[PDB]
Amino acid sequence: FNKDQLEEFKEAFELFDRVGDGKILYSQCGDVMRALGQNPTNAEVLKVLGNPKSDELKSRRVDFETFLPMLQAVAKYEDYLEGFRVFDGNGKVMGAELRHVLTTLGEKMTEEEVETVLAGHEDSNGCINYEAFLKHILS
Amino acid sequence: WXAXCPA
Amino acid sequence: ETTALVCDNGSGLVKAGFAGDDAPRAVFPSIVGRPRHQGVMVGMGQKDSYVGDEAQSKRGILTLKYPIEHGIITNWDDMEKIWHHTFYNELRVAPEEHPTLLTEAPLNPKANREKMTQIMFETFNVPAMYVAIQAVLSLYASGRTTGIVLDSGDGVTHNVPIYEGYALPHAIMRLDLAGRDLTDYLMKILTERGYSFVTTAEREIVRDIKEKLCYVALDFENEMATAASSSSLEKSYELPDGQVITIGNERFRCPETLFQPSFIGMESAGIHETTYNSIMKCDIDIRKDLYANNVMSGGTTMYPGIADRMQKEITALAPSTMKIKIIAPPERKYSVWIGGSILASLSTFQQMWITKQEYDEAGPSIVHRKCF
Amino acid sequence: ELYTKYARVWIPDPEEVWKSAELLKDYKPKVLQLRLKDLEYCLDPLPPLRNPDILVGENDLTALSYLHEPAVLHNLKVRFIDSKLIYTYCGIVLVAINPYEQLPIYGEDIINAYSGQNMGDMDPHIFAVAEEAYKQMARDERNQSIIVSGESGAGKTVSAKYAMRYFATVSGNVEEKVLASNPIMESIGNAKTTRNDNSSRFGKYIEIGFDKRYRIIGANMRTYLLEKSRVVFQAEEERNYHIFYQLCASAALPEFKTLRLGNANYFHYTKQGGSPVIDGIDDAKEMVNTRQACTLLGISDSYQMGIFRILAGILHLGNVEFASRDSDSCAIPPKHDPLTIFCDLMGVDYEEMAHWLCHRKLATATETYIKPISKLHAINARDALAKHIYANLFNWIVDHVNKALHSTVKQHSFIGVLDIYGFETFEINSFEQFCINYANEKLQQQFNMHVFKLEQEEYMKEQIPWTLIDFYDNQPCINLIEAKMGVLDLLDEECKMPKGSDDTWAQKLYNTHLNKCALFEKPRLSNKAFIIKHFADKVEYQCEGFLEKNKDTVYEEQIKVLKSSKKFKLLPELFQDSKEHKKTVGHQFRNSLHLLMETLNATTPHYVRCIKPNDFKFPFTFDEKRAVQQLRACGVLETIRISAAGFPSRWTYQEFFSRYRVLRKQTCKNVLEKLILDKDKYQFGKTKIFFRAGQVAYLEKIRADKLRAACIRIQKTIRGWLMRKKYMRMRR
Ligand SMILES: Nc1ncnc2c1ncn2[C@@H]1O[C@H](COP(=O)(O)OP(=O)(O)O)[C@@H](O)[C@H]1O
Ligand SMILES: Nc1ncnc2c1ncn2[C@@H]1O[C@H](COP(=O)(O)OP(=O)(O)O)[C@@H](O)[C@H]1O
Ligand SMILES: [Mg+2]
Ligand SMILES: [Mg+2]
Repeated sequence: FNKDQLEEFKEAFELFDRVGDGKILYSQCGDVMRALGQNPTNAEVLKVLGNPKSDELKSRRVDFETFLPMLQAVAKYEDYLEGFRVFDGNGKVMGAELRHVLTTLGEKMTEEEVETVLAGHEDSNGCINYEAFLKHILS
Repeated sequence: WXAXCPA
Repeated sequence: ETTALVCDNGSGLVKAGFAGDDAPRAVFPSIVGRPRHQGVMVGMGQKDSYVGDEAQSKRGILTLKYPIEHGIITNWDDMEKIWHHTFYNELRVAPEEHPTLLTEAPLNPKANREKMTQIMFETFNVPAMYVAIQAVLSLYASGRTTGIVLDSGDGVTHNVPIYEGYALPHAIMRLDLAGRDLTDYLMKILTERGYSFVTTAEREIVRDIKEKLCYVALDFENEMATAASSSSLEKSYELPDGQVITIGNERFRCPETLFQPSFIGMESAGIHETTYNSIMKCDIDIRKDLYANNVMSGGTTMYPGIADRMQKEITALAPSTMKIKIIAPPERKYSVWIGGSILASLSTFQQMWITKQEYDEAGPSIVHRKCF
Repeated sequence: ELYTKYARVWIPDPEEVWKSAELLKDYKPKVLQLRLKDLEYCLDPLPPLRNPDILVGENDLTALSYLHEPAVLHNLKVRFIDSKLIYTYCGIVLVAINPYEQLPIYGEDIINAYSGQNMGDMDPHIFAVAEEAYKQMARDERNQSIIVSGESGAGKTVSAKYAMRYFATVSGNVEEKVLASNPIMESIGNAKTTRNDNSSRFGKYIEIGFDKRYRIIGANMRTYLLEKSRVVFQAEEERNYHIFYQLCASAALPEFKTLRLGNANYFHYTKQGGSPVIDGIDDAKEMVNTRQACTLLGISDSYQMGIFRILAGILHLGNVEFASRDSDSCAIPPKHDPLTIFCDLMGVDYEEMAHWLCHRKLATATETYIKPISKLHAINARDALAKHIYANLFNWIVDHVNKALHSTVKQHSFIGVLDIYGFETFEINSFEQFCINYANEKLQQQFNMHVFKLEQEEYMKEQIPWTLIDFYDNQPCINLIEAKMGVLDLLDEECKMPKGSDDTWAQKLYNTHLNKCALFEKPRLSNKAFIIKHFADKVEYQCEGFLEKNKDTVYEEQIKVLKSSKKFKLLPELFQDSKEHKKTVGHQFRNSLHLLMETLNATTPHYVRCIKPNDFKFPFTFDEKRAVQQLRACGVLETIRISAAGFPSRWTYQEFFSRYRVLRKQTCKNVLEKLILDKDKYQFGKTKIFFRAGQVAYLEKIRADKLRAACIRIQKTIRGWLMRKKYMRMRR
């Protein structure tokens, strides 16, 4: 990251600073990394965080300067397509099945998260065109 | 038999 | 399925039947008759020889020879008839198709065993054969594992001790007094009352007298004096022509010769003293178990009184503290065949038979090694 | 190998044959780490491995991906306790466990649902086998037989009762008559034993017959393998057959009094057991059921009193006593009152019986002889006569009963339904159990040869070489028991041998077999006893009983004496229709078993197995040691093991490909060749893919790993853009 990038990222980070000390929590680190355009797995986020324990995740504090190497470490379509094609072969996915797998497999989400992400992407049958959903979620 | 008796 | 024959060649009878039967199916005298007279009529029947009860039907016209004398087969070509008659006429059964068991005296010359075996395979092609000591089979019939067997048939008298199923082959006695030689003495003294019985067919008339009327003296000098004193013993017999003949002290006097072979001119002592002298050869520990288990066997022991005479006289030899016991079922004439029927049925016995293939490989010596 | 942390394994427990463990750490090649709380556990000079839970409880126990005794015990435990589904399949064999509560399940709606529908299609219930039998009988004329085997009280009779109700409802008065027969048969042929009351001692066979259109004509009954020996002898706290107790407890009723009976503890055949009364059965009432069944089924009342007269005869016989008068000569005392009663009841002269009981006759073609006989032979003969009378009475009652069931129109074909005691163990074992486990050997031989045939045929339905199949050959033990110089043959020989005793018999056994056969063995702490390696188990038999139980011989004179009776028509009628008089119990049992097996071998079988979940009776609740014992006695566990070798999995290409494509015939074989390196683990059929044990579980493993990787990719992408939208909210 160059100085301009570091400035935009620092400004964004400070928007996530809820205490005024120029720092975020470890548990916010993943949210900030994803908010800045990265798409890390939860495992990758914890690894760059050092697989923190609950206690340090909730109370150990890091400033932007310490967060930055972690974001860098995190930073370093056809796979995305095949991953969605697992659950397809007419280009659709049941809404009930997608809801179940998204809330019970992988990096399980909440029903509210799934309702939020699925809004506008399902048709009248409750099927999602996954190439379009993927383009949307990659933007 | 063959000796001591007739059979 | 398939059931062994059991055949017992006495001197005076053949007993035959199937194993597992309760009693023999055919019995007839082991006698062969030939005609001795000029043929008068064409269209008369022709037969070269009559066997058993046929020869006893026509004995008046025949000469009667026994092939067996003192348990030895004295000529073979007659005996091979007696067996031919037995299997084909009496039992009506193929000898090629059944195991067969044959029964013999304990000491007789061992060629007799060799030829008796030889004929079964070589003439009859019997599948399987065995030979067994009569005094053994008398125990199987009596239902015992330990005893001394006294056996007297038509032609041979013998003793064998057997203790808990072991025989004592050093301990074994044989006498050549038998029912035949009682009959030959019975003729010779019957002559003294002036009845004369000369010829071979006529001898069986005497044999019927011996079977029907003899009995054994309990005390010989007292019964002799009682017969001298009165008619009270005296009893009389019809003859096939209708003559009646009347017999006194004599009718007991023949059974006495079994106990005093001096009468016939034998050296050896009576069946009592030979029985005791057999017991003496056994180890002293055995002897109490023999003294109870005296088994009578064979037809010559059928005379009334013989059990009581045996007990009373062997008692006087034995040490007084023993108990003497004498075991005489009225079966006993059969018992050697009954015992052989019991033996032939056992599954353990099936593992020993002289088999045709083994005979062919070994030759007729095989009997002496395998059989006993 | 596969093991991980939070894999699971079974380990033994002293009060539960297997218990669950979670694997806590995973290892490559001597101690395992388990949680239960927590224990370490040794490897020894590997544990059971456990099905992924979606599979567990599936209707057919060979659907399971891992097959073993813990899995099959678990599946039966959950299916019975949780779901109340008693009926369960292994292979073709149905397995049934008495629920011991009534259920909806038998209703007519279920009958109609099962009818016409295939074996896989429906869940198991006995109607599913019965309908399979019926449809096979239609598919070609060959007779179908149905075989139900299990320990005493397990539910065989009731299982057959419903199996008949199926035919009477679908095809179909036959049902009423057959169901009304049972209180007669159970009365004459069932007995009470220390393992339980109301144990059937005989094998019972029902044929149901049909016309050319498979409407239902009528029924025939046969019986086999009667335990004659129970009549004269009883082990501690056993009983002789029920009807004797029913009669004795009835003895006060104004019908019976002429029979002059005593109390039930007075008769030597009742007295030996030391157990007059069964808990909670008032047998005096209980016979009134049997008499109702007789009257409905058409035994005239004039015959019925004759039956009780004969059984009273037998009991009065057993109480006859012999003096002994010299070592070789039994005698009957100057007057003996119960013999007088016996003669009053059956009308034969007192003195003719006193003579012929005491003495034996021996007759050649030319002369007749009469022998005294010892008190031992007197007793052996008396008891053999009692057994012969009982067995003829029984077979005459059976011959009457099947009259009413027969129909005049001739059947086109029949379905044969069989109720027979299963393989057995008792904590003393005796000639009765030796017979029962021999018959069970013969049955399971047929069972194996049929299952082998079925799988041979199922293979060449498709291209796969037969050669892979093998089966359990139990023929050497049958040859041990049955064939000449075998345990039964040496027992009948020592019966003949002039002094015979269980010491001298044991000595014969040892000399013949002790190291000549792998399946016969001696317990090293007793001469009296010998071990046989049956297909299930090694059982120790005591010779102490055998000879006295083994021996029958009926003196023909006593038969003649009974045959001469004019007092009532039944007694001569029984005897109508020798060498059989000589035959021992062991030989009569062998011959009867051969007749049974020639009846069965003619027909195509189908099988049920019925297993008793607890020793002492609680509704609907399950022990596990007993259930394992029972499943070993059925041989099911051996069938499982041998199925676990070979190819216990099938899948259709259609069900397989759609799920496995996550990764046409050659494309699916290319998928498999990618997913599994080794061809030996699978085989191809025309319609199905075969796999060895648990390879489908490994395929599930790699599938789930794919599905987690893909879902993690999706969830990562979602989190990334959604958190960008969270930051755009934070700006906004
Ligand atoms: N009731 C009888 N009393 C005395 N002797 C008899 C009687 N019946 C047959 N005998 C004789 O017994 C002999 C037959 O005995 P047996 O044991 O049959 O001889 P084998 O068995 O060697 O032929 C013959 O001399 C016969 O006459
Ligand atoms: N399938 C079943 N459903 C309900 N109850 C049963 C079932 N099987 C058996 N029982 C109960 O258990 C008892 C014992 O079984 P039963 O079949 O009579 O003895 P056995 O197994 O010796 O033939 C039955 O009388 C009945 O009370
Ligand atoms: Mg003789
Ligand atoms: Mg029952």
